[PDB]
Amino acid sequence: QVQLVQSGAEVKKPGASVKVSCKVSGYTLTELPVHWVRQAPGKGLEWVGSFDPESGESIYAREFQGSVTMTADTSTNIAYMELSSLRSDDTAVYYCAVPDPDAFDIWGQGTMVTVSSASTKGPSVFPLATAALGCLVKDYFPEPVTVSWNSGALTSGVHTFPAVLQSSGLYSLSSVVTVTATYTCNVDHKPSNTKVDKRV
Amino acid sequence: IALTQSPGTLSLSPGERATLSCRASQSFSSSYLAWYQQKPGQAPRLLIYGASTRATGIPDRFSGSGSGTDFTLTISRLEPEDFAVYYCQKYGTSAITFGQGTRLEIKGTVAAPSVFIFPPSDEQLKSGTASVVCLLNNFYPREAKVQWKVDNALQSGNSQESVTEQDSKDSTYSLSSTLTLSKADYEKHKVYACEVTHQGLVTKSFNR
Amino acid sequence: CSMPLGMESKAISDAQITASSYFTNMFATWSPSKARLHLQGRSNAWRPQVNNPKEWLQVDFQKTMKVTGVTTQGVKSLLTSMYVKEFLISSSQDGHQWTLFFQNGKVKVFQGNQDSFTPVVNCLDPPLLTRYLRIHPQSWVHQIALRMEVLGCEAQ
Repeated sequence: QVQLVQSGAEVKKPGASVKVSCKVSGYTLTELPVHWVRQAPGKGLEWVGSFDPESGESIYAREFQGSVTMTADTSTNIAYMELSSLRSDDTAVYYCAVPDPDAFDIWGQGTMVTVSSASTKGPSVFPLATAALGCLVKDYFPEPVTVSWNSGALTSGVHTFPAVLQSSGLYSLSSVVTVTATYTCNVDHKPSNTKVDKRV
Repeated sequence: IALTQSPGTLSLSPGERATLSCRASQSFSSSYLAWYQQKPGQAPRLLIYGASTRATGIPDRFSGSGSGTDFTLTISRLEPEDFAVYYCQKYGTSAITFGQGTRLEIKGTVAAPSVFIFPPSDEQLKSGTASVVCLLNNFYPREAKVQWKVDNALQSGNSQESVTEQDSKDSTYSLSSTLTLSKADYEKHKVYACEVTHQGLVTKSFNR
Repeated sequence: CSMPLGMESKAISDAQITASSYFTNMFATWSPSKARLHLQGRSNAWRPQVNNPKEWLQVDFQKTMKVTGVTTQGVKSLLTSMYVKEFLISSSQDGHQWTLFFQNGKVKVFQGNQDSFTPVVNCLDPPLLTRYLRIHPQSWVHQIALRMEVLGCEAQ
């Protein structure tokens, strides 16, 4: 009955600093080390660093030597991971994990951190018109955007593609469905508190 | 120490025996090798550690072996829930590293994609931007090439594509390619085409 | 003659406990001296570098003692339990000329633990007079992990 809860998604501009938290429940943080790892959009796993809340000792990964600072609030059982001098290539999902008993056995849910010069903004939804129809969710930032059809009633034959990062720094995503009835795509972009239902 | 995984992509059918390898730069104790499985939108899941010990809850289906510089993850009989990405890694007292990963996909039937082309909507045109979309639906294998042609001029660098995760039910993939042009440039041409090449085979076009 | 000889109380010092090998990991050390009954804390048990039937944990009483039994215990990390299921026992007066404990003409395979916290007592019939004692893990669940105690009394 152990659980690692990380802080919410972060949006940052180049040169900024982000502090990710990892709250543990079901045991005392000090009892075990805390491992940090990240995963860039379409890449593999990469160790960032590890910390010992008992002694305050830290060990860094070769590539993250001077950009990461690890700490922990022993009383509140919360481990921290502060990444400074953020760059766009630092865009990724960051995870904390503890050994049980030796590796990365238990994981937090992960924290998405997007680094870009762009600022948060909702998308514009355009119509795309067996036959195929869809919705183009263009120019939003940052990820993610969720999409459903007919309020979730339509799932068969639907294909929502991974978002693509444009040169403008904004994302674009398309969702299609292969098939009288009405077709509406329900778009949700929580970062910008934007929700749109586009009938096609 | 660096870890190298093979193959980049493994294609097998349900019920088959799967074997994944992890090669190290230098020999090390088998008690420092772990294997992880990861499915889209999910954090990694530890399958085996200490090279051969399974984590609690992991089906006896998975087993690991090896030592020195060669380690192996074996799946006796593949179940549909086993198709995903696998990572090996070495942990220890001073450093940890991961292999680049191996993606285990379902060996499907070669099928050409059904192609569709969508002109930019009037609503978007009003914004001053024009996006032309080309959809390749339900095809296999995943490899396919899309070539945008505007008045027969091959387009390059002004389009982006993305591919869906393999469909667990039919083993197929789908791909969408978006050509982006300014409203001004878009209106400077008349013929927009999408040329698709796939081992299962096409051109779809429209007049502005 | 069935009192603890010093593993839990530390009457048997860290130096007196050794092993064929022990597992070390980031910020963790499952050293031989961690093999003490009911011990708590990080890496609170002896674990060999690699789990195999040739590993052993050794205790040097530094004097001849009457051993009437041994107590074994497993260990649990955050969620996973680890413990030795079966083990052998060997003894020595010089620490080099070892003899496996036999019963009815064959080496005795002792039944150990089935969980990570319950101590299991194994009496030795007949008892042994020895200065050195070794535990040889033969079977285990997940990892060879041991916390123990030795029961007996002074030889004089």
